[PDB]
Amino acid sequence: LLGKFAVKYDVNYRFIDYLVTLDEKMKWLECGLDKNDYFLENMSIVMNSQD
Amino acid sequence: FSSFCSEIPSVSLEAHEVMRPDIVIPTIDTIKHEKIFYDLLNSKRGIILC
Amino acid sequence: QDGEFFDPIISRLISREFNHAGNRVTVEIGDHEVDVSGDFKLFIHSCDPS
Amino acid sequence: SQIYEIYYKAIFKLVPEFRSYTEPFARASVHLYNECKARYSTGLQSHYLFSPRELTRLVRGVYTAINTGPRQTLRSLIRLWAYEAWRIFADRLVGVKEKNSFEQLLYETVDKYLPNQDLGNISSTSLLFSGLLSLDFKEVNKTDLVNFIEERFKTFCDEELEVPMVIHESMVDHILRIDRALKQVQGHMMLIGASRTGKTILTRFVAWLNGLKIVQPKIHRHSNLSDFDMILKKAISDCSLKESRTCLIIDESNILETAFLERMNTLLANADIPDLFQGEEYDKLLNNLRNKTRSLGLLLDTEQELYDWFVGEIAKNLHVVFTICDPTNNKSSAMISSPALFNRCIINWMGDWDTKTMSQVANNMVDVIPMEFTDFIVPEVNFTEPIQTIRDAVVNIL
Ligand SMILES: Nc1ncnc2c1ncn2[C@@H]1O[C@H](COP(=O)(O)OP(=O)(O)NP(=O)(O)O)[C@@H](O)[C@H]1O
Repeated sequence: LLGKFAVKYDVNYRFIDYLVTLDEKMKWLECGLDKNDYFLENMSIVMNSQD
Repeated sequence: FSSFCSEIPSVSLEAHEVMRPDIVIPTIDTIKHEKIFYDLLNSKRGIILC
Repeated sequence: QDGEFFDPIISRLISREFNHAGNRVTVEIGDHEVDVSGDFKLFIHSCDPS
Repeated sequence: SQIYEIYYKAIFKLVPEFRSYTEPFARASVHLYNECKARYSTGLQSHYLFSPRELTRLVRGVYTAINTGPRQTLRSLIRLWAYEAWRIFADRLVGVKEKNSFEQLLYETVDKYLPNQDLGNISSTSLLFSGLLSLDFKEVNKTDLVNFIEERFKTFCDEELEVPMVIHESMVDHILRIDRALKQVQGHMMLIGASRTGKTILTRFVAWLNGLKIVQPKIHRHSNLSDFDMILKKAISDCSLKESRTCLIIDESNILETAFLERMNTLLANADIPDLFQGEEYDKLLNNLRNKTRSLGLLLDTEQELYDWFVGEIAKNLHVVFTICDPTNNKSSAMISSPALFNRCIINWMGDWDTKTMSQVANNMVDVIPMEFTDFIVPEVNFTEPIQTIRDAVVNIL
């Protein structure tokens, strides 16, 4: 969709690396969070965004 | 003694009286219905309207 | 702890609705208006996807 | 036709010139009622139900609109009729073809009964143009409406609770519908909007516009019937004794039990709840009624007269608005089939965003301009808007 209409996106993109701090990643995993990219993607969505 | 039917009262209510929720425009069925209610109620038998 | 079951007293709290004052911030819950802190956070949590 | 011929004969005292036309409006009204009841059936939608109430609403709506309205010609009356016809009957209709089916029926009805060629386009737009901002409920200019609404919506967004909001034509049509509805003597509305559609907040907007007291029932899993009674109880007292003119907003979140269903099956349908004020509580109310009545300059002999005044007060000054999302589930469908609901509720069908208004929302949110560079490609390939900017591209992608 970003291609069909003309808008550039980073061809190499990963949600985690983009929106999470090392410290954040480190801090979450400290609290007992699971190893997964998934559970990191999730923990980001919960924490990183509350409106 | 005679048998006659469907004689109804004429109603004329003012415009501002048209918005009263408790109102009825008498029709043949109104009277017929009101009357069988009464008859049933004078027999002390009960009514259920569905 | 049980999101499975949820009662609307929190509804005013889910949707962000608050009556603002000079200093205080109040949110109606049930029959009483309680003051919100802002150091306050909420997490609803459930177990079964059913 | 006989019943409502009497009704029109009563409301047309305000337009004696058109007195001759009592039957053909009554006939046209009953005709429409019949055809509608025939074309749209419960097999398509659960909420297509037509009763004499629809005929009742149609006369009532017309009565107030004539009374409050400007000097009428025959065109004036029959278009007004067609407006109320639209709102009472077709506004509940989903999709398009069915609303078009109704327009066709309306044209047919007018032709069959009242043949004036002075009419314009009688389609749902081109008619309603229902005056609120203009003080008497006439037709309006439509440019003035959108502006009036928008400035009064800016005001309302700032002055009352701040949930950031957006405007669209879609909003405007339903606003006129909600207001006209809250203007009608004994009447209530239910908005079928899906969810997040902004139907509750719109109700609140009109409530704020016409200065109606808003009441949203406060309840939960542990909430009792005694509890909902007191809300209704107190709400009715204010609607009568203090002349508060309140709008009661029920959401489908609010119901943890059906008990909420029924006590209002009453309040909507007839104009009172008999059980609600009872025991000594009845005598207390009665005392107050005598006082308020006498303060209005009317000394009412009997008790039933007081109570008849009281009930009439609940009728004209208490409005209820339901907002429901998915009519399809059993929880909301219990609300739905329930007749006293659907037949004294004006059913207004909103739905998921219109995919056009989706752009109006999107564009109005990206109004702030962080947007950079150039479009390497003015779009060359391939509904939001004619697409020029990166802005348009983004709302189209989204
Ligand atoms: N124009 C709008 N701009 C932005 N958000 C909107 C708009 N309209 C609706 N919303 C969203 O939907 C809500 C509007 O409130 P509300 O009217 O209660 O929605 P609703 O359609 O009534 N849902 P419901 O309680 O089932 O009736 C807010 O939480 C917003 O997130």
